[PDB]
Amino acid sequence: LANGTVMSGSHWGVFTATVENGRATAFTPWEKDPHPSPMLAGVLDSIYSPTRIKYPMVRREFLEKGVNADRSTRGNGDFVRVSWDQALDLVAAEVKRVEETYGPQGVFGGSYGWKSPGRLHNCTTLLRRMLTLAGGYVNGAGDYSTGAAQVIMPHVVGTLEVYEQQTAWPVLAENTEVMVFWAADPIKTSQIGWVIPEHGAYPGLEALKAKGTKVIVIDPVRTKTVEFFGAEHITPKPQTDVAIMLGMAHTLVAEDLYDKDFIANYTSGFDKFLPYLDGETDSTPKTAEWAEGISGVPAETIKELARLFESKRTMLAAGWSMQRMHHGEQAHWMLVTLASMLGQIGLPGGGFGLSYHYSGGGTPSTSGPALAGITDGGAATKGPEWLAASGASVIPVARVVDMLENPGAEFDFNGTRSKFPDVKMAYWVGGNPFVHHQDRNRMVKAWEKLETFVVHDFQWTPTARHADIVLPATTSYERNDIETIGDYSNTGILAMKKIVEPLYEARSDYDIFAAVAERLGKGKEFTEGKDEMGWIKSFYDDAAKQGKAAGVEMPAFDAFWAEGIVEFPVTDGADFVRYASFREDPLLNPLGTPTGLIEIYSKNIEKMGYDDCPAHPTWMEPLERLDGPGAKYPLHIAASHPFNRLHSQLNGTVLREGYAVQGHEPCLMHPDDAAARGIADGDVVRVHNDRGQILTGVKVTDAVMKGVIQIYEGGWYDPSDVTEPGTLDKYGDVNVLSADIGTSKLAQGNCGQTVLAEVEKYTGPAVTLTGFVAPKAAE
Ligand SMILES: NC1=NC(=O)C2=N[C@H]3C(S)=C(S)[C@@H](COP(=O)(O)OP(=O)(O)OC[C@H]4O[C@@H](n5cnc6c(=O)[nH]c(N)nc65)[C@H](O)[C@@H]4O)O[C@H]3NC2=N1
Ligand SMILES: NC1=NC(=O)C2=N[C@H]3C(S)=C(S)[C@@H](COP(=O)(O)OP(=O)(O)OC[C@H]4O[C@@H](n5cnc6c(=O)[nH]c(N)nc65)[C@H](O)[C@@H]4O)O[C@H]3NC2=N1
Repeated sequence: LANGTVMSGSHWGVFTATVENGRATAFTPWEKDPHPSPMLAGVLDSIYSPTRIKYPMVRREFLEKGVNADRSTRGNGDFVRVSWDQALDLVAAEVKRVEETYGPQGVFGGSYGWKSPGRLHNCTTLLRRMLTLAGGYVNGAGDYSTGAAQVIMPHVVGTLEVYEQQTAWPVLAENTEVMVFWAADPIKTSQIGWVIPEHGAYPGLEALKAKGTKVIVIDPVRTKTVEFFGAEHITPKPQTDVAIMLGMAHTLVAEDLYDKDFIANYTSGFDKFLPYLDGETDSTPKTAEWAEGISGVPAETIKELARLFESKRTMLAAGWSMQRMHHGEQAHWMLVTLASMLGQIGLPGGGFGLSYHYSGGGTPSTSGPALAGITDGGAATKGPEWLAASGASVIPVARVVDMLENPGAEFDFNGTRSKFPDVKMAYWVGGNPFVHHQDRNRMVKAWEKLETFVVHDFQWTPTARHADIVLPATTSYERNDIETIGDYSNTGILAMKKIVEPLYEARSDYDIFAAVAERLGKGKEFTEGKDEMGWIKSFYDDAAKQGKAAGVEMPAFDAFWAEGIVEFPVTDGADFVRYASFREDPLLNPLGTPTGLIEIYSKNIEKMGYDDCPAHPTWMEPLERLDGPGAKYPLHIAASHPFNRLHSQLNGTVLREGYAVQGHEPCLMHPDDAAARGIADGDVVRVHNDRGQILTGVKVTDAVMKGVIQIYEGGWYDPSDVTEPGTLDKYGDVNVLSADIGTSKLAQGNCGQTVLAEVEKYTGPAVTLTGFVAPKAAE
């Protein structure tokens, strides 16, 4: 049995594993990581925990009755263990049956999810590679993170903006005087990366503090970002940020402070927005006092902030929770409108940035080459012959339950109309929709429309528990791969070396899909005649050739593999100022909008005629909001990202012991809200509204503002009885309480943070948690 050390990486960073007798026993952070995540110990434990999936399983009802199975019992744990050969034969026959019977519109292959990094073992791209060979599939578009912002930005500034490099951290340290974290908690959300993280935000944040820059945080919760800086903390009622921004803009106009020259030369449509702001159009001037009545933030604080931003070099760093809500498109559109009025866009240290809290945005980029990986093949095909009727081949990701309930119905998206396809099977890998999607009770019933549901994962999540066919995948630590370090920085390239042998009967997603492609008669087309190391070497060799051209020297493949990593040099990346060339000469360097300027009023959006997405930033009432007129429930739930998980990942590990309260997901509650209900620290409470009910464990703190409770997304849904409609969730999946609606007709984004509920001390019968041990038949 092996003894020794091996270096690899993950969504949480680079590390060295210690192996003793063939088992990994410690993960130690990379010596060059400036700020390792405390979640690394849970990553190691996820390889071996009680919920690791050991064998291929088929739901007993599905095995016995196929398409005639009773579909309401999915999730009760009644599984049968089968051999790999039987399982692969069944999956392959079901994929082919559905493709022949219903066409490519019958298979949903969107499979949204965070999976693991790795250019070769990219389970979702491998899924689409196989489905392409099978005849086609319906895909998803956009994502759950910036579903609204990524669609409105191209109409305002011309590009996506949210996933683009920010003005560099060192430029901010030398030039910014006031830094604003608006609906952003960079300390919390910078621990992970899509590719391997370099944790570049931490040194950037430390340099701002050492310089004594004034930091302001606008967030209903007193986060570690607030605590690290001793920041001035503004706490708006959730979903009222647009009203605050309008009251700031109104103040800048009334006191005649705003930058008229910036507005005149770099923007379009401000004259059509002004009348709205002043109340000429609706008899309601959007003053600081009007904003105070909606948001609860004192009118004079709103005014002082507006003056301060106008007089100092200010960076408006905004996060994404405020656009993960009804009418989310207005939040960042109004933010950019406010930034335009301040006139600092394109100056070193000023303007705005939408990715300082995500994957190291602002960390200086190197001059290295880009690494490429396996593809789904669609780019070199001639896929399905598609046409309306059968419906759209792509849907906005968060409309997956609407699609299932309304096959053939039309939906709007960014100015076009499309039809939902009639899906009969879904194949999910690397994602956990029975945790990540909204309105769980609705989704549970809608899922009965699917004949067949196949899932691959290495943990028994609620999604795998609901499958008809469950196949055990390996982790990244049981295979070899290659990946970039740094989504924006491109710090280097890492060899993700195998640490231990595959556990139990687990197989990589690549091997499972290759075996399904082989039964479809298309094995060589899937594999390309290459094995694991052959694929990895060809990605490396391609990057090395690109590197050569550009003057970046890289070692041959085997020398790179022996070292385990290659790092690239930073040339001018540390001086990058976003929008500087636009500011310097807007005629030579225009934005990619219809006018070539920042569009405060959009004629294009005006033509779409959407009632829920007007042609300029607008305050509109959401479905439900804290203290809204006629609101039924009293507390807003901040259903934000978990500090000690990556969404649902790591919930079934030893780290859960450090935050669970009586075994359940924690609920943070203000002392006065607790006292009014007779709730004490540590009590189990029932959190409920008209869509669902869950149990959580309370931690009483004044870190959350009064009227707000914090229950993070990601908890593993553990239903008392899958056949009972609206059954109680014993663990605390906050998406049992959210509503499943689009942000607007423009983007159709999810509204996972538009949530109100009531809380009461739980006094019902004691409950047994069953989500963190495998189903009995899977032991
Ligand atoms: N540790 C960690 N775990 C993760 O699961 C994780 N997920 C990653 C992903 S996939 C993404 S897309 C990014 C998401 O990054 P994003 O900015 O969406 O993160 P959230 O945790 O949803 O919200 C950030 C802050 O917004 C505050 N907030 C909520 N509602 C409001 C509001 O109405 N107004 C204001 N002003 N603030 C509000 C919350 O209290 C929270 O502190 O995080 C990434 N980083 C992650 N880190
Ligand atoms: N209410 C609410 N508020 C929110 O703020 C919120 N955030 C949204 C956001 S921004 C996103 S990005 C989504 C995230 O939702 P997402 O489904 O991406 O969440 P994860 O828990 O990372 O699911 C990843 C799954 O892939 C598995 N996996 C990892 N590697 C592999 C592999 O190699 N092979 C296979 N077969 N499986 C693998 C993991 O074990 C895990 O179960 O949540 C969204 N949901 C949200 N809801």
